[PDB]
Amino acid sequence: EEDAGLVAEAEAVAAGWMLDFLCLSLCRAFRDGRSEDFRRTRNSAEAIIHGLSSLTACQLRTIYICQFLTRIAAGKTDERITPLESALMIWGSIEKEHDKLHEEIQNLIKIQAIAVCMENGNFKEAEEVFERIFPFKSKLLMIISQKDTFHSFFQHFSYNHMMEKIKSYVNYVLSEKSSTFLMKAAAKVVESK
Amino acid sequence: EEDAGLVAEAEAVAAGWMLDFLCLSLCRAFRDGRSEDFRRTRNSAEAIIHGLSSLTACQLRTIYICQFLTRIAAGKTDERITPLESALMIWGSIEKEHDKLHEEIQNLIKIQAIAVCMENGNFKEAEEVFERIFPFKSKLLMIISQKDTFHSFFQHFSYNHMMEKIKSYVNYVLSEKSSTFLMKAAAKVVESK
Ligand SMILES: c1ccc(-c2noc(C3CCC3)n2)nc1
Ligand SMILES: c1ccc(-c2noc(C3CCC3)n2)nc1
Ligand SMILES: c1ccc(-c2noc(C3CCC3)n2)nc1
Ligand SMILES: c1ccc(-c2noc(C3CCC3)n2)nc1
Repeated sequence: EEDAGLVAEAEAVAAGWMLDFLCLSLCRAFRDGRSEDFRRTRNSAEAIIHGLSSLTACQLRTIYICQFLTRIAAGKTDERITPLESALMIWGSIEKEHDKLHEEIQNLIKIQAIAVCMENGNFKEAEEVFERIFPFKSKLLMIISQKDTFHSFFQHFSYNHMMEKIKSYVNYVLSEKSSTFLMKAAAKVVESK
Repeated sequence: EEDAGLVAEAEAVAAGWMLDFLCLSLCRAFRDGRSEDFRRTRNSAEAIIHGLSSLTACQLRTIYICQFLTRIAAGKTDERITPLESALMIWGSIEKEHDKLHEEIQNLIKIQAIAVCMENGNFKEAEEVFERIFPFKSKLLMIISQKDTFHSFFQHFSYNHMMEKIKSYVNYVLSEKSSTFLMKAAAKVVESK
């Protein structure tokens, strides 16, 4: 007396709910700097996403936000590019508006993809990252070439500035999803206690 | 204006809900013989379980049922024993009644832990499994020693019989959990469509 098709549909609705919940949790962990909680939530979101074979436009945006935050968190930490270069590719392909905040995050990631290699002492890789991404170019390459890690350009387009701008974007995702089914029902149980 | 403690509590309530949902899904996948769906649900349950640091008596039983089904599914197919020997250790330690069905499943696993090695042509391992687990003993060892894989003893304590008895136990878990929060709410959304 069990309809396998309706059971599979109920599991797909639940996977959709779990996906929103885990995106919300990943967003808060990234915002709060809770690295281990972020790693755990990311592993759970990655597994839950395998239970989905067809995704709506909203669900695709959700998984790409998750993948983007994952590469940003791996920034310092089957692809022959660095995590920040992979975050840059996701960022430019997400179905989202290219507003002032989008360009700021984009430019901050482009410079930090070079600066994190210099911070780690791998200047040959910083030049390779620069070549994959890029008069301004000749000056930026001269700065990398001279190992001028703390140049005022790198102090303006800093890692802290990249993280703050990404965190302000995360706040918009967090507010948009804070009302999703699973977190909303969980908060009511906690508030009733 | 956000209370981090109440957010962590809401995430713990949701992890508890996801755990029951994934146990239900793992049970149905095992029952239906949907190997790939089982592997996917197991990976999701394993990740979700990391989001829990304190478990109730009910939650511990749930994760041990999941671990038990996982070893049974890996039966053919950091521990120096076979998957069926690991299932046998979980089975004898779960907080559950040792009724007639429990002994039947236990004895079927003990013989199948030997017979799956013989089926795979590894008779030295079948003897090693036998030594770790065990006049009856001398006769069972003579059967392994003579590579008598299809002896009537092994035909009575068969793999199909072990799977059928485990599946009848899974039906009791499935009925006990079929009413849990997440699957119940998901079925209502599917029924309203
Ligand atoms: C300066 C400012 C913020 C941060 C930061 N925020 O989140 C994270 C990790 C993502 C997993 C935690 N780091 N790091 C440096
Ligand atoms: C190990 C390594 C990488 C990953 C990963 N990559 O992207 C994502 C997103 C969060 C869910 C989609 N996770 N997960 C586990
Ligand atoms: C005889 C009878 C039943 C079965 C069987 N049931 O479930 C499974 C796998 C657990 C993941 C699917 N196999 N195999 C042989
Ligand atoms: C890879 C290998 C093994 C496992 C695993 N072992 O036990 C379990 C149970 C289901 C959730 C608890 N999963 N998961 C993924």
